[PDB]
Amino acid sequence: AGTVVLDDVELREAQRDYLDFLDDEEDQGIYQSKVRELISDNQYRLIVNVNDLRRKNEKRANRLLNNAFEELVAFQRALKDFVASIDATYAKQYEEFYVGLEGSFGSKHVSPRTLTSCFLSCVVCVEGIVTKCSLVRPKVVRSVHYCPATKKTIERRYSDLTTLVAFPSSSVYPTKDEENNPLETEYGLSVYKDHQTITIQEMPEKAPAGQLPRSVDVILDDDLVDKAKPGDRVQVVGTYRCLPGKKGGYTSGTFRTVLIACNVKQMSKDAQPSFSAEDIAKIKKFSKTRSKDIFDQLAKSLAPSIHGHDYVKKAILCLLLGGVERDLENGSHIRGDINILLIGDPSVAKSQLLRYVLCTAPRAIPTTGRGSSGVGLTAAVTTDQETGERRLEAGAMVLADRGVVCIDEFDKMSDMDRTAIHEVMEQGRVTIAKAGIHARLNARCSVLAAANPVYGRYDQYKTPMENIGLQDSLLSRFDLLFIMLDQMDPEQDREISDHVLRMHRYRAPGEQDGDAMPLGSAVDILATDDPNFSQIYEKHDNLLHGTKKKKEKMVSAAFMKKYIHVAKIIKPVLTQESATYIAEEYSRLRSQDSMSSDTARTSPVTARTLETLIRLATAHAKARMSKTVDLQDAEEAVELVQYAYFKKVLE
Amino acid sequence: LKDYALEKEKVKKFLQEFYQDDELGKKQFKYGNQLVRLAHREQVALYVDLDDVAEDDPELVDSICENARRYAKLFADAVQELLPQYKEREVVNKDVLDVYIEHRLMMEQRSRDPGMVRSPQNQYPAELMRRFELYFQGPSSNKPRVIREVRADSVGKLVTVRGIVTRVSEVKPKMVVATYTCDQCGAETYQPIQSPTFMPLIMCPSQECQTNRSGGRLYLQTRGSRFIKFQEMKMQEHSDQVPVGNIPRSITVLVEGENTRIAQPGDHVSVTGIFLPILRTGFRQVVQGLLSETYLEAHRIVKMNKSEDDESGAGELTREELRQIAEEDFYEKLAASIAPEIYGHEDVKKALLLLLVGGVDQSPRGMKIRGNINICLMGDPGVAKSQLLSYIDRLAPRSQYTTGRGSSGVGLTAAVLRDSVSGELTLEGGALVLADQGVCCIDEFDKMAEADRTAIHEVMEQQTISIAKAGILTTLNARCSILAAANPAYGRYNPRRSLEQNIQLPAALLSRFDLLWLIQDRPDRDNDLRLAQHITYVHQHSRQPPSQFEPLDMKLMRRYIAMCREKQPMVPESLADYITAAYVEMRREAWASKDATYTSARTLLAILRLSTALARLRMVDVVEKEDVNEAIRLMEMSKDSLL
DNA sequence: AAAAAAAAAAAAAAAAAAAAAAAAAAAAAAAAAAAAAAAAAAAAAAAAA
DNA sequence: TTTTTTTTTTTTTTTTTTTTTTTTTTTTTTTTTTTTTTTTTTTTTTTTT
Ligand SMILES: Nc1ncnc2c1ncn2[C@@H]1O[C@H](COP(=O)(O)OP(=O)(O)OP(=O)(O)O)[C@@H](O)[C@H]1O
Ligand SMILES: Nc1ncnc2c1ncn2[C@@H]1O[C@H](COP(=O)(O)OP(=O)(O)OP(=O)(O)O)[C@@H](O)[C@H]1O
Ligand SMILES: [Mg+2]
Ligand SMILES: [Mg+2]
Ligand SMILES: [Zn+2]
Repeated sequence: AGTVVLDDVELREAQRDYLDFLDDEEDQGIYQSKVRELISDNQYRLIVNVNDLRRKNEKRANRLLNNAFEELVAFQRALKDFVASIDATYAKQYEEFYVGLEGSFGSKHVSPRTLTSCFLSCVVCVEGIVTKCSLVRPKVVRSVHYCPATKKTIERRYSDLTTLVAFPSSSVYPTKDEENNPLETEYGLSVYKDHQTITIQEMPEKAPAGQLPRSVDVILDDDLVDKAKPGDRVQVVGTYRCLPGKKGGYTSGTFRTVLIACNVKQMSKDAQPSFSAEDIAKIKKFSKTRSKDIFDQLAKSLAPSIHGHDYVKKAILCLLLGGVERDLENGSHIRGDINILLIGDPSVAKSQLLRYVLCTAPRAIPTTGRGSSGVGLTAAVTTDQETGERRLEAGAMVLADRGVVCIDEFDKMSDMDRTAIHEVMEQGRVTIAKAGIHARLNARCSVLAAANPVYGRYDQYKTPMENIGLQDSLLSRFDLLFIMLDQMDPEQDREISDHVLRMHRYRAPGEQDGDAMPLGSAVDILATDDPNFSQIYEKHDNLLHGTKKKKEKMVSAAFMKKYIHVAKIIKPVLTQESATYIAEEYSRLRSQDSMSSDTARTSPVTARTLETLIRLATAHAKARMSKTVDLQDAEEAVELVQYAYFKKVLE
Repeated sequence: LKDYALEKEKVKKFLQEFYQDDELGKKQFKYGNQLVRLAHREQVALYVDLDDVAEDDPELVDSICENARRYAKLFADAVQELLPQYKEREVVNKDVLDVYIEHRLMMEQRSRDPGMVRSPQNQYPAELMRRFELYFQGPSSNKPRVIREVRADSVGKLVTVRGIVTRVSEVKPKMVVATYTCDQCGAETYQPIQSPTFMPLIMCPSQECQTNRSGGRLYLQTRGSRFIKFQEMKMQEHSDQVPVGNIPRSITVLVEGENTRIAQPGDHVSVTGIFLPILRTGFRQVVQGLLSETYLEAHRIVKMNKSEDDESGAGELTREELRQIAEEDFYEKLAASIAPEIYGHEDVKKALLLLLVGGVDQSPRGMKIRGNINICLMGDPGVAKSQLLSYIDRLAPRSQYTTGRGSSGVGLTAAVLRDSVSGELTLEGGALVLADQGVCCIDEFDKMAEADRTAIHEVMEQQTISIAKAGILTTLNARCSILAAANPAYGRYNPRRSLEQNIQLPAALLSRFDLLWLIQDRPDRDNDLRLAQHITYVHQHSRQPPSQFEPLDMKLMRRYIAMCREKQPMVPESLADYITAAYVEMRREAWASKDATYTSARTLLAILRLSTALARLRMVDVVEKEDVNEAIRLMEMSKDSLL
């Protein structure tokens, strides 16, 4: 039976509502702009915030979240109409324009555990971690055939009956003419869309402790396919649906369910920030107005809750900004990443600096001394066990590519692990091979490590070599080494205890009202949106209980994030005055007679020390947004290296 | 949409009257000559450069690159129709398949009945009687694609990708047309094979067995059938074209015919071919729809950028390269061109060039002495050991780079792994096998597993790998020269301890190395300032500071080294006493001192193969005394840092 | 001219074969998946001056 | 920091069950339609005094 719907009142109302929501030109044209923008950069999926739809038309919003395919096909018809109105040529260039969904899903925000059968055919938001991706396969959507006998060319379309009943006539691939003349397929004239299945598991830190994990199968269709890789924490929005079984004759009543993605997104910490023109204006104002002391303003504003360690904070800012990688014509490579090691007495807030960089930096990976063991730290090679083939698995330092590995308790890490990270800490790559596969994975990361000295506490009366239990090969590739020392000076105690007690009295405005306790318990998280994939920004923090009062402000965390993102892209070029100063500075550093007696070397001075002078000067110039590495930048680099590389041995 | 008779006339016209001045400026018909050559069965592969097609019909090149399988068939049709009129003699029947083609053609003529219209099935399939095979060379106006980004939108299109070959099956016969004979009739039955599997036919369809309504069971046979050399490889994304947090993606390349036996695992290649699907029917498919696997049907496979090929057969070059090779400072110029961004280490670079060139292998009365030079850079932290090793890896034609323990165990040796074409257990080599006749750069040699150090013993001297474990019982074949990098015993040379107590290598392994170089960096104002100026210039301009001689491009270095490689020189008798005296003197001073490494007959053999390499760099056929002098001098400079 | 006849000749009903149409219609076997457990090689951390 | 036993732990498989999928498959009645009879109701050529 083949009928057509002459009049579907519901479809008419739905399409009219969706086109009305999209036209948007009277209401500050946000989706008008979004559609012109997807036309511009040659996409065909429009990501629609359901909060905007809920504002403009709440009845559509409920219908769409609750009847996902009917409403989504209506909304994609409306979107194709809108694109054709804006541009008919682009609209005809694509057969289908898809709508992805975004925003706040009230009870439709689930995990693979709470995604139950009361959600079939509803739009849901599921968060989890990718356990297995499949290969990206093409699925034929339109097959073209040529008969050499009769010179005829035919074409046969295949509808997406992934979650609908498929009758066997729907999937017959034509091989013969009606006269039983052999057909031959035109592969370049046929249309294939690519297809991928992933499995999303409940995140290990969100699942109930001690229970086995729950997963959901997810279907990804064209332009959504390579969006996730195993081990990614993603958010998938799609329709939850029951897959058809194979034509049987007996059914057990059981259906495989699946999520048909309409949008996939990563952790929003690692995404390109949105930059309003006012933000770029503010950044330019900041950089131009304060240029000499902008670096110190950013540095002392780094971890405000940590008092002191101003040189450590300058170095950590340099790590957050980085040098510039050299890519020579013959393929030779020089790293622009800064590696920092903190060795110190117990409880001097070095685990806190590691954690701050974890919170702030994009693509920061945590690890502890024995939580990662070789293969878990760099890559791994396993066998697929279902295809028999070698498979590469990214470890911590590959996942931290263009990011930071924050290794804590670095000293308690085994010796083989540190040997393993030697090659990453200098070449920014992991060379891995079993016999069937060999690879050279990119791990362009900066390492921020915290260690404790031998004997637990630093001994003021012993050489830093005898007190840091690491060898010159490992130390030398840590381009800044800071001995964070617990001196029990009473005025220093005044300062620190005041700051600490002042941080233990602050209540967050509004949220806290006098006696509140923060915790929520395993439901309150899914009650509201995740602040990990969620979508006016000042420059300085207003005065508060964090600081008493003075004539020097505190850069806002959000503004600092935007500023550092902008400045990290800069590639300041070393000038000749800087080059001469750095060269002579390094030559002076190497010669020990310049440095006093009773002063030992924390780490050796090698050509790596020269490279790090260059890297630190470049990062400083990035902070000023200079585009040139001037003499002030070189001086700041040299003074940081001078502070770090020498320690006074007492007696 | 378009008419393929007209397209066939277009491609015929291209093949017949395209000309170029390639033959020394003489105007040749580029493809008519090849039609002659493969009409006389002196050639199998016809590589149709699409740049040539684009000179006079870019719309045709667009059509080709958009369907690319219709047009491969069209080009094969057109050349098959053009061959009879390019045949100027009678083929000598060099093959056994040729006899079958000739007998089939002669029988068809014999029972011709030219005016009688025979059934469409009563004919020879085209593929059964071709003997040639036609391939495209992608237009250069097509920018190469990245393996990750070759997706469903490019199915059926001609694309060019480049990556490392990770895995190649063995060449094995793929059935193209299955031939059957009957037990009743005397006709042959042909079954062209397109799928990865086929059901063999049972009953014959010939005219006689239909007239007689006889049983007519047919029998599949290899003798009349058409096979093609088939080979499946896996190719992998290059490192500098992978997204940030990702691992490289593979693609299956199906290589058949004359493109087989080009790529070996470890090769950097550029593959031109059609991205094509394999129906993937059969599974308990979760999803309804015609899902399929993908592969690149290889048309042109080109090794490149470290494993460049054609230059080897193109040793003839400009008069320039004649004049530089003739020059006396050629050895110094080649040594200086090794990693020009690294400052200093002039003698280290000379030794590295010797390792690249290598000595001559001897095979006297069944007792093999290998000409490989093995070098260990035993150095302080941050003296550019890893940079030199990484450079040598990027330079040498068959080079694998290995750091501490990512490539340990079977990552150096072989392993047995399942295949797919036959489903049995194939043996896959690791770094020492992937570098079988090249260099294996072992970084962090001192932090290497003891099992791997033992394997390196047996590789370095016997140039094999003996495995007698459970799944594997083989002697692999590992003719590589080992370039090792290590730190002294405690990460830095300690002058208060003895030389071997710093090296921390046993005498046996220390003797495995023809040149073991100590690299200490004592500070000093002048040299540190010069090193800093070099390094800061490299940072400033992404190049080394200019010097008197421009360093050779890595292509020229490869060509010069390769041209040196086939220059086996002989040690003359007139040098026997000089070499023996040098060895004896070296041997005596080894135990006269109290700070000397183990010395043995291997020290003589090191002198001898180093001097052979030096003679080879001068393109001479006998070793002179200056080569032995340079070998001696490099052997002292290896430990000069101790002073 | 009408009066018996004595046929057509139309209808209803029957037969009466054809020749086409219509109507009935689960259980047995297999394979794949996912899970286990087991021989082997391989990679860790306790031993001592 | 050279040697050395538990420990896994990734890889080979094998089992192995449970579940979903796969594979197999004419005969027999009924009915309409056509072409025949057959009793009965006319009706159209026969003749007389
Ligand atoms: N200078 C400081 N400013 C603010 N807080 C501090 C400071 N020093 C220590 N603290 C407090 O001490 C507590 C412990 O700090 P943390 O855990 O970072 O110590 P640590 O240096 O990592 O110790 P260990 O080396 O033993 O791991 C933190 O809560 C931190 O707030
Ligand atoms: N002589 C030199 N010329 C140029 N660059 C140098 C030189 N020595 C060191 N460098 C620079 O120092 C950096 C460190 O070099 P590299 O990693 O090769 O040291 P290494 O010898 O491997 O040390 P280790 O023994 O610790 O592995 C490189 O980026 C290199 O460019
Ligand atoms: Mg801590
Ligand atoms: Mg190194
Ligand atoms: Zn027959």
